[PDB]
Amino acid sequence: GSHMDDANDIRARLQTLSERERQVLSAVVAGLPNKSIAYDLDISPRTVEVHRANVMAKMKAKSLPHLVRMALAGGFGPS
Repeated sequence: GSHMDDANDIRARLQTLSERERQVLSAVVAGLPNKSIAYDLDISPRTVEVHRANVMAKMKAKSLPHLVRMALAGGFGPS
């Protein structure tokens, strides 16, 4: 239980995390700029910088790829 874990476990986790997670993640899932993201989730880029780094840090992620990967790995993949 150090990094990543199962597929659906991630999803259910993607939410248990917090708005900051479901927020930046759903923006990160695509790969848009820190600005469009922060604003895409009614917030500032300085926030996503905090949230994001937190999100991947608390969600058990590792990097941008890992996050989204864990995002799509479950159900956080924008078709």
